[PDB]
Amino acid sequence: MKVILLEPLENLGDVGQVVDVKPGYARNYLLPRGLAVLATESNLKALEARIRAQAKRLAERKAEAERLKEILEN
RNA sequence: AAGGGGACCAGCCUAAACCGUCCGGCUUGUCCGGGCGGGGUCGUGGGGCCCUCGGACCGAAUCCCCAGCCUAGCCGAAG
Ligand SMILES: [Mg+2]
Ligand SMILES: [Mg+2]
Ligand SMILES: [Mg+2]
Ligand SMILES: [Mg+2]
Ligand SMILES: [Mg+2]
Ligand SMILES: [Mg+2]
Ligand SMILES: [Mg+2]
Ligand SMILES: [Mg+2]
Ligand SMILES: [Mg+2]
Ligand SMILES: [Mg+2]
Ligand SMILES: [Mg+2]
Repeated sequence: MKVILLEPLENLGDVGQVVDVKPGYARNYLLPRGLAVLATESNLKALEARIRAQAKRLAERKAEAERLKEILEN
């Protein structure tokens, strides 16, 4: 069963990552303890949009600076 | 059971894509979800979206009126 981790988890996987666990594990431990969520299409979308939105504001800072290399350094 | 002969005869509405709107969530949006509206409905496959061209008739199973019908009656020949 595919779930998306909400946290780093000892020898399972890393936050945001999509892993495969026994339905029991997911339903009766992972999900109830907030540690993960079903890899539904609908919240697979969302994880993708977060990966997307983080990657925007990061490469957008690696540009706000690189541009400030141009004001100084000259 | 098909098929043949008959009775009757009638076909429609959606879900999804996509577009819009309100509402809610927290893991802030190019987000996810729920309501509503638009769109769409099919087997020669149909639809959506994007180009090109083209730009009145049909019509209810709903509603309204009416004929007709029912719920009392009445006239009715000649010892
Ligand atoms: Mg048979
Ligand atoms: Mg027959
Ligand atoms: Mg027949
Ligand atoms: Mg008959
Ligand atoms: Mg939705
Ligand atoms: Mg929406
Ligand atoms: Mg909606
Ligand atoms: Mg087609
Ligand atoms: Mg109808
Ligand atoms: Mg009499
Ligand atoms: Mg008499």
